[PDB]
Amino acid sequence: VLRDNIQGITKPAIRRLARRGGVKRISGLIYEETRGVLKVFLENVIRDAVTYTEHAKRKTVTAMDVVYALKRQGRTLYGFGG
Amino acid sequence: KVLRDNIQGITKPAIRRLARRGGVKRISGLIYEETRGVLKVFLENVIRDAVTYTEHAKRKTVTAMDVVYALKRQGRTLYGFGG
Amino acid sequence: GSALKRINKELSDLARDPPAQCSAGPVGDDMFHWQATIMGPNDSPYQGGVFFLTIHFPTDYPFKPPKVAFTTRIYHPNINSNGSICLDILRSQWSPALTISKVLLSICSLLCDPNPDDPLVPEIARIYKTDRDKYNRISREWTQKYAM
Amino acid sequence: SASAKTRSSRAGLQFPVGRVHRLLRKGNYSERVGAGAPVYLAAVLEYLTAEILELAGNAARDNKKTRIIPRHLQLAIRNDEELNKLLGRVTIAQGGVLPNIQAVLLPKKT
Amino acid sequence: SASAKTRSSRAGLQFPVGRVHRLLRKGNYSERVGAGAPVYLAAVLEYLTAEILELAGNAARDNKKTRIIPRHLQLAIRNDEELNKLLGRVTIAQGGVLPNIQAVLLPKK
Amino acid sequence: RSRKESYSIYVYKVLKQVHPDTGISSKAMGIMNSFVNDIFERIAGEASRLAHYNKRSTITSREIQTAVRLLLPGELAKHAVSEGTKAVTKYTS
Amino acid sequence: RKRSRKESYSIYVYKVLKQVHPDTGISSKAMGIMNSFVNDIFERIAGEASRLAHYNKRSTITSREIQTAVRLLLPGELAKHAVSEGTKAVTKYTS
Amino acid sequence: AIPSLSECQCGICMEILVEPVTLPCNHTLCKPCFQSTVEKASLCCPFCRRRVSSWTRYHTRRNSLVNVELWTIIQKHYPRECKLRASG
Amino acid sequence: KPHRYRPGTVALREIRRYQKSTELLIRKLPFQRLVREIAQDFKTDLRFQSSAVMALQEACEAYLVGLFEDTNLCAIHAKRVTIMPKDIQLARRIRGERA
Amino acid sequence: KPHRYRPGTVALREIRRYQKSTELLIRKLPFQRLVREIAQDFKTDLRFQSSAVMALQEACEAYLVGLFEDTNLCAIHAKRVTIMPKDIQLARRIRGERA
DNA sequence: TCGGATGTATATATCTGACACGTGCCTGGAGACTAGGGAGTAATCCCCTTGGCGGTTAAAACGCGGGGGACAGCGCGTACGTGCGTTTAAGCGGTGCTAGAGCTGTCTACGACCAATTGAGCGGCCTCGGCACCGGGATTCTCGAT
DNA sequence: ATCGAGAATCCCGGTGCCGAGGCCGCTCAATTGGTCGTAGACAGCTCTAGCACCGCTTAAACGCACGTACGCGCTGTCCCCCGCGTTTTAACCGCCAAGGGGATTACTCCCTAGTCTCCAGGCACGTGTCAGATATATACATCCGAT
Ligand SMILES: [Zn+2]
Ligand SMILES: [Zn+2]
Repeated sequence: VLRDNIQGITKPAIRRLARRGGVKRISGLIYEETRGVLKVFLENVIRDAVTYTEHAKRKTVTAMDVVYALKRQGRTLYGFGG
Repeated sequence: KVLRDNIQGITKPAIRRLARRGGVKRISGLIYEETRGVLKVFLENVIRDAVTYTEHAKRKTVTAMDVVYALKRQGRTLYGFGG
Repeated sequence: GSALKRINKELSDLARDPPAQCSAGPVGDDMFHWQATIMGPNDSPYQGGVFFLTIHFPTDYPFKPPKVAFTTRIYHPNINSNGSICLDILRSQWSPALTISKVLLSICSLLCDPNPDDPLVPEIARIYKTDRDKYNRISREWTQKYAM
Repeated sequence: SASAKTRSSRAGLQFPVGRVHRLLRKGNYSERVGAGAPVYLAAVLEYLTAEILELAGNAARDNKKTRIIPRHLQLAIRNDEELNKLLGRVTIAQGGVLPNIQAVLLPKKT
Repeated sequence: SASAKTRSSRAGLQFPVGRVHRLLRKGNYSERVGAGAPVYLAAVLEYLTAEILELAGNAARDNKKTRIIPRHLQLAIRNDEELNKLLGRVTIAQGGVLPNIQAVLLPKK
Repeated sequence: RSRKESYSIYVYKVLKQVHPDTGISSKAMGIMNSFVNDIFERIAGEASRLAHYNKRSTITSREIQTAVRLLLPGELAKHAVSEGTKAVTKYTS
Repeated sequence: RKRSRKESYSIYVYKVLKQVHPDTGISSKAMGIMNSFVNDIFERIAGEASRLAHYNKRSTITSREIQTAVRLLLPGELAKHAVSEGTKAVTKYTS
Repeated sequence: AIPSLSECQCGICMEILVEPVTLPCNHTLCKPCFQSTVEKASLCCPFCRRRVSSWTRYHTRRNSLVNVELWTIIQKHYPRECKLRASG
Repeated sequence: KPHRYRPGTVALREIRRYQKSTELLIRKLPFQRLVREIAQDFKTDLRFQSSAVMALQEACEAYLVGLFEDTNLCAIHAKRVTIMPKDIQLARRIRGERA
Repeated sequence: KPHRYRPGTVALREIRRYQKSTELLIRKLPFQRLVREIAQDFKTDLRFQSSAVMALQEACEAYLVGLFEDTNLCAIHAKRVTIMPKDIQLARRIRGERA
């Protein structure tokens, strides 16, 4: 049972992804908020992928169902077949 | 038929009620000019799509159905005008 | 689960409250299959006619409505070949709080004033709509021949 | 359902499952259409319409009006926290906007 | 042109025509599909691909690399303003970001 | 002339079924008709895409269930699929 | 058994790239990027054409349907250039 | 004013109120009946036939479906029936 | 001694009165003329109908109200009440509607 | 004398280096652990592969890059150089997914 | 704290146009029969995905000194809200024209659809060179002292 | 303004590698050629409403006057992220194993498209009846200057 490992997206990792965005200084408590928004987007896309998988009697989810999940979500992705 | 002077026809108090319905209470004077440009771009895009549909449809009378299609395609779908 | 308690309560209620001009109960040891004996209303083309009904209680009772079929063949616009009834509470408007008393009141009010709008046998409903009184004699004679 | 009557009545719904089936066939969505899909679709549409009408009727009763108007529908859609999500990007004609005021914009307490 | 060859050759194209024609046939778009529809659509994709590939190749040559990488594609998409509008929603695999810092972001002496 | 197709009577019928007293207006009826059409188009297009995904060619009830699971939010989709299951069960029996 | 045959636009986009750049290589990642891009654009244009045809109760997606679709989905410069290219292609095919 | 067991029986399965739910029409029904009703019935009130689905979806997230106050009251005053009905 | 209202109170009354109502705000004839201007710019000798321009004006109303609400938020973010142009361009940039 | 760089300059160096590169910025194993966590919360005993995990990871990075662009724009509009949470939820609200 | 002035809400006629209801009908929906081909199901096999160590190790985590900066506060001139007299045209009704949307009989050529087949297109193999990795050298800011 | 030591960064030479591209064999999808039901252009007729005017009334916009709330420029503060050094830890590559369900193929069966015939449900149309906008006439919460 895996629980409460959201710290995998950690302080330096989120800092670096922010620095990619052009920020210099970031307040020390935005980390929880960005982890929360990352979460909610993640279970949204995972809902879409897993139900796409459910439709096919498939025990595994592949990149194909999730790329169509992104397709419907309005975040069309390239580089994994379509 | 010659006709001109479009955008300044809209009245500053019209933008005033639009902002009021938006809910903002204190309005700068510079807002009114750029709101006109915003209407410029929005209207030109929407009716460009509408006239494209009409000219495709062998018809030169732009109906409400076509503009509803244009808004739906742009993702700003409007209701109460069929479809 | 609670279906056994519901059936016990229903049989107790019918013991305390026998329906007017009708009756019902278990056909035997089984609780899902029950028998009902009703008498045709006086204000109907079936004055004094006696009819039998077999009722199957489903697993999800009372939430799923039980299925009822008239044992005796009845020639009625709301009665089909196998004796089923085209009544709203039977399949669509079924309410668990409704007991056998209220549904029996509904069926007696339906039989007393037949409705050909939503029938099961088309020809008899159509002849009832065209002339209710020849239908009255024929239904009276039929409920005389098999209910006596 | 052994009743060989109208399919909408056979399914016990109000929306025309026959018309829905026809629209599925002539919509050019797929070569074949299952017989159970129109019933499911009509049920979903009827549920959505019924709940919209219920909430709009509640709004009208709040407004003490016995006739549903687009303002009632706008209030019903925006008041609900997930019908908004379903139709937030959408616009309702002649419906206006939900009555809201920013806290800071309120006058100074004097 | 009247000819008995592949449709792409007779039309002077590179993208397949019969394949696009079949995709229109079995893609659930219309009961009946016109003959000029596949060649027209193939030409449209032909122009799009030609332009994107030539811009990506120019960008790669600027980066002294003669083999195209997805970063070059992302730069090709975003450096142009019109095509960026055309492909605003899409995300490029291994694309990175356009190098840009806002003017006020830069520090002052 | 021509015979126009609309859902006016059905919306009025379900309204009277759910509200026996409150009336309707022409503009509200138009809004309801177009909203039903829009939801129909969304669900049916999603189902068509799902059928195309599995190389299938038939739109059955399961594809509609999947499409309504994708489109509507959580418990709205739950209620919709429950209603669809009840409707298809009543249709079968 | 035999592996099911798959489809890609690899060879054709390679031909186009060589025609426009006779000394430029392409990696597999960007190659799949181009395959996905062409599939997405094809789906967009075909869907718009089908939607327009249904919106005009027309049973045939003729060349004019895709003409309108590309005129719409493409901004000005690309729209006119693609229209010109497509008209050239169709007139060459019919001539 | 504590009602007796008969007033504390639900209106469907004749059993006690467990995790009672209060409807806007002030109608109360024991929780399993409500579960097997709202998803497996006509979505209407089992007493006045009113469509209470909107209330259900409104209150599902905040867990305000169950009436906490009367549940606490009956647990304080009639705990043994609740323990007996815990296993159905 | 005229009853000169303080700046803002009648503004809020006016907010409420146009916010509880749904009547159209942009004047009919000038908007119709402007729409015809841009249409005949795009295509000469083009004819409209009333319902089409009605829908156009409703869409314009909705767009303007949404944009002005977003302007409200982004302006009140800066601890200001006076909406500047910078609010308008920032709001249009976050939505990404100007490409 | 020990040498310490002025804060902000190395910030710009990091920004330029990362805007120049394209490698993954989130560790794949923690990300797939989170993905499997939501998966098991959604359906027990579900299976993935490396390609799908990469797809979700890159979609996450693209979405967060866009969100951080928007929040940097909001913060700089707010006469600040530090992004605050209020910027984060405001940028989310303007984008049109939470409201 | 405070009493008029203001707008807002409430009570009642009335008259109005919109909504609900009855009718004709007629075309779309419904029931029956058929065929077949698409979908469900059994069998298999093998690709890869989970799982597991195990060594290495770049990177996460923590402490800490500190300096840039968000935040608190003051004033001040300014553009903006508010009110009024004025002007302007927006809206309402009423007329007239006709140009174009829309419906109708129809002929025809664009294309649905099937047998033959073959070569373009794809799966697998093989080869070398564009580029990754590394070490070293020269070039570009940078920050403390003026 | 300046220069100098110090890191930080682009560049050159070298070496290796694995995957990008070319070549070969083979299967099946595109091409040819023919037939035939049919969407659709198409000329023609009907009739609806959109344009344009025209007069008029009156509500809304304009320009101005005026008092001022605050946007903002500036100042002062302490506080909270940053850089860097030091320590630990799980990431990361490499390897091997089992099996499991993804994928593929062969067999069968029954659901549904297609046609045909039949019928009533819903829409166009007309018309009765009332919900509420409008208009007038009352009473009260509230604003702000005054206390
Ligand atoms: Zn109970
Ligand atoms: Zn009730």
